[PDB]
Amino acid sequence: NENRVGQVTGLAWTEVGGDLLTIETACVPGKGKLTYTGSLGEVMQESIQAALTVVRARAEKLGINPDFYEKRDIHVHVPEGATPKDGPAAGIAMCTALVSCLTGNPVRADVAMTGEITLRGQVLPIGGLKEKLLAAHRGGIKTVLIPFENKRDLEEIPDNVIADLDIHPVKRIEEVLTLALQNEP
Amino acid sequence: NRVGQVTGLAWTEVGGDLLTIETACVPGKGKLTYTGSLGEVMQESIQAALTVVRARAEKLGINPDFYEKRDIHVHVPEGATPKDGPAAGIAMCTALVSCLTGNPVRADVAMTGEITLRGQVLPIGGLKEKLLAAHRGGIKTVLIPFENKRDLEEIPDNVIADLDIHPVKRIEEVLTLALQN
Amino acid sequence: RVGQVTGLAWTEVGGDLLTIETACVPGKGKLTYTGSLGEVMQESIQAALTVVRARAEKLGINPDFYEKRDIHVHVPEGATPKDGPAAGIAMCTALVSCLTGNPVRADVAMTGEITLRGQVLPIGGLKEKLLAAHRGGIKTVLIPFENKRDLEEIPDNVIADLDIHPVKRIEEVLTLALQNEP
Amino acid sequence: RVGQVTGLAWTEVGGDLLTIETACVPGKGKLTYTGSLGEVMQESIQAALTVVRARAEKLGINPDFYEKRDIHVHVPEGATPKDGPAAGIAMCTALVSCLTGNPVRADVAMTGEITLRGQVLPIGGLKEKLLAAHRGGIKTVLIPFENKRDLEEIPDNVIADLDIHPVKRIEEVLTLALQNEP
Amino acid sequence: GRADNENRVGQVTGLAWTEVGGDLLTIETACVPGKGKLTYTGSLGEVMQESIQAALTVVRARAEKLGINPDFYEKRDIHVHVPEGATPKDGPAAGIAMCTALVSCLTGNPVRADVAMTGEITLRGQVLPIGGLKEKLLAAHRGGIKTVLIPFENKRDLEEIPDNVIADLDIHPVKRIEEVLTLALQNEPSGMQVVTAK
Amino acid sequence: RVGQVTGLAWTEVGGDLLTIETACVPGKGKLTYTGSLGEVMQESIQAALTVVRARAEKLGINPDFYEKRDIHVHVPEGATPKDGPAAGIAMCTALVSCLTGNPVRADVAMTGEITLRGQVLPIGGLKEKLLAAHRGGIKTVLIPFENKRDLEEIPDNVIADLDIHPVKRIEEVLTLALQN
Repeated sequence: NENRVGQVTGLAWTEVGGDLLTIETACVPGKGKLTYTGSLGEVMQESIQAALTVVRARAEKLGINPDFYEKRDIHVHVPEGATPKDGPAAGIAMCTALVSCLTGNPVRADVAMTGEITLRGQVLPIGGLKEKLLAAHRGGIKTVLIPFENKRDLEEIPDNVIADLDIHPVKRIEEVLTLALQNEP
Repeated sequence: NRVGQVTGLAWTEVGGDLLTIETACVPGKGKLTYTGSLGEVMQESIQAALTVVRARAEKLGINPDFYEKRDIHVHVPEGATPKDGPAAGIAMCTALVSCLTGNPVRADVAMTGEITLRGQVLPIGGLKEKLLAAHRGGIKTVLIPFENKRDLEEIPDNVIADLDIHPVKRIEEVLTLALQN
Repeated sequence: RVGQVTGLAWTEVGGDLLTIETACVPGKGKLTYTGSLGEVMQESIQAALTVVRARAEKLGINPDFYEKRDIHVHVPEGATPKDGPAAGIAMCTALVSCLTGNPVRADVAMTGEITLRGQVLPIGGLKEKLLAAHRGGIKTVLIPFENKRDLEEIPDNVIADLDIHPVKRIEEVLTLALQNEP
Repeated sequence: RVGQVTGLAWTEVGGDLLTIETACVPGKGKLTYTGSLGEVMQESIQAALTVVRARAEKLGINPDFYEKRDIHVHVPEGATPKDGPAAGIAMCTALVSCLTGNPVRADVAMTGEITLRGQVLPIGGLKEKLLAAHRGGIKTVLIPFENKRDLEEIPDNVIADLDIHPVKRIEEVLTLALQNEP
Repeated sequence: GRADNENRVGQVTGLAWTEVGGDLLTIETACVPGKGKLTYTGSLGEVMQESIQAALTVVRARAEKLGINPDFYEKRDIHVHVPEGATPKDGPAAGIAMCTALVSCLTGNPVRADVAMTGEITLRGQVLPIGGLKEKLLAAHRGGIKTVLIPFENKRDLEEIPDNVIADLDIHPVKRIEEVLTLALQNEPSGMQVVTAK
Repeated sequence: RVGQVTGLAWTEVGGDLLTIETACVPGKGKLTYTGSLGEVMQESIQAALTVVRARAEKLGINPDFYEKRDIHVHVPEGATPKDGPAAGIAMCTALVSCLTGNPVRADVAMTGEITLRGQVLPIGGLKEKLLAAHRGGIKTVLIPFENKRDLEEIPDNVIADLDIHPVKRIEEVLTLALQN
């Protein structure tokens, strides 16, 4: 269960604003079906497809059998089930959760992350960084990964929050995985 | 018959309410049917519950090929009454496990709680109406999410007195308390 | 009389006499339902089918029928909207009849919601349903046991002419409605 | 003549002459229905197809046809909306013709709703339907048996020119409409 | 010559309705390795989509006579596309053009230069009359189309079309798909050729 | 196994400069397309894919590649509504790149509608597109040949800064945009 379920703390848009989200993924023996649930809007659904494609494209580099998708079913779920969520900001979290699940490489505690993923692996800036970082801070998150191009937004963040968080701006998904996973992918 | 049948407490168009959840599992090719005027959030809770079972199949004594060899139908009468929300999550999981294992559900048990893929039980809303419905249904044991403990403090001690309430944190606790074997 | 059951269920005109048809031809397990059916009525067809699949062997049906038969449930008149769960037991009865070749009694009408456990749950609009049966010249009507008290709000002259069998379970329905002992 | 049947059913302008086409090429069981058909008309095609499957053997049709053939039902003119169940017996006839290579008689028109049991049910707008048939130079029209009474609301001069066959069931239809005996 | 010709395979000028009026349609088809899939694109309305379905069925029913093997056919995916991609197009009037394009694509038989066509297709291969003939023929004339195939039942509608447009266009009224294919394709599509002498 | 090409195409918000991404991963012939795409743009992806499929052999691609690959076309930014046919040639280029492993020049952007016959059709809003290319720091821009007329109304500073190549056909696009 835990073994077959990747778990990542993302920061992304919910109906009442940017918030901490626990992104869960299961990767059970199957035949290649992708399921995704959690009152997800279409942009967020599309971010999951992109995140899965990034992993399929890089399977060999990640030490994953390149034909895993014919022998796995994947379910991405984002509780709370009734709360509407949307937008692309959970993309790097989805990718991280999937890699974790497919490799058995656990996700670090005390880490949250926000950022739009692309098929090429680049991490794109997101909006509402202040709201997101405050949520991480309130939630007792120690380390936050943000898109490199959101560095400019750190200025508007209250000083005390900046001091409490360990903030890593990342350009690419390789950096995200190195920082977020317990072992070296 | 108590196999595959679980009393859930979850939201209905006629108030936060009691749900008689039915499941059937027959030899098939792996098709999943869910019926009973279920809203999208409730349908998703079924998918989540089923994934929990798949992830834990061997530990649960279920053949991990059931997804390929069994057709599963989840149905929630009354057929015309709209039902929705995530609160039947742990009941869906319990019903599925029971159906797949032939392990009957205990009489006079109901449960309410949102399920996650990791198996943690999350708090729900409208606890008072759910327990009221439980009380009128002659339920004796009710499983609720651990975080709904505080909400008990707004509930008539009449109802509290006649119910054996178990706040649960995880799905394993649920299966242990709900199943006969 | 095989694969044909007289049900009483809601239509756009109101609760009415309807002939539920079922065909179970050679195929690979495909379900089709037609007849201007609302989603609640569609779901009742699925529940009815699951009841049969779950009890196939005790019903005298080859348990692996569902990968060697295609099934079409049709409810004329094709253009008249119909909905609700009240044809459930009729759907189940028609499926059993079609799959076993046991003809359905033409003197019998039935109404009732079915559950996967094979319980018969009470319905609404009993008065309008039983008036339709009477006007149709139906002698015997099966109703859900919990609808017995609703009989008191239907004219006694109509009820006096009807042989009413309140039922709790699908086995009672099949016993009363099928020409031959299942 | 093969796979083409003259029907009478509702279009946006009214009940009128429909030419119903079917093709049944080798394939793997794809069903396509075109010609701006409304949902009720689409369901009548499904009902008609099931009637044929249920009687395939008796009609000289191999049972495996739903597995071996792609079937396309098309009703020109393509842009004209059509709906209702009154083309049911024509759909059934067209399918039987196509699947057996038995030519349809071009002097016959037909209207009627079909059931899975192969009964022919009464339809609406019989006057508009027969006027169209008559304006169209049709000599023989098959109508549902229970529409006989509706003939008396239609000008006698129109009815006098028509050879009208009331039918109760599908095998009558096929015998009257197909060139060779089915 | 080789280049121009294969650039005419699966390419047909139809005359049918667009949001910029009854106009010229450049219909394209590609037949590539596949599994029997059909795709159709080009901001097509439902009625036009159905005419493509009917056109394909016509081709399928005549596969033997057209020398298209089922073996080959089920190993192919077909994509019908009608640029410009964003312009809405609808109606049944491109039916015979769709059929011509499909036959061409599947048999590698190049469409003749400077032909356009309009007509509703039926499963029996009949060409049914269309609306807006004038505007369609105006669009063909404006485009320097030399030869236009139209439905036989539309011949009566030619009286509203000016003398010069009738002068510049070689109009062939057609009753059946067989006539359309013979007139539109470079090689005779139906049946082997038998030469007789008196 | 991800191809990437800079396209100029219509968006509801922000600039018209986009990165068209295509992945071609082990699969069984499924097409996925994402990026808040309107229907016309979705269709342009299908057209681009078919162009490649029809020319596979000549492009150095196994003709039956689609049996064993899945293709995902994604157009960031993911939440930006975008539409129109103008990314067509970029989509074609990205697919060829992905399937051959030939990288795309990053200093090149392109705009144009693609047909199945491989012709490049003119597009609208050339001015907004070239401005986005200019602000984006793009050196070279491929535009449809029939759009040349439209260059007359572009700022001279933009004209002076950009290397504009009008193109008529997909083969011209490929030789200009692909590196090797």
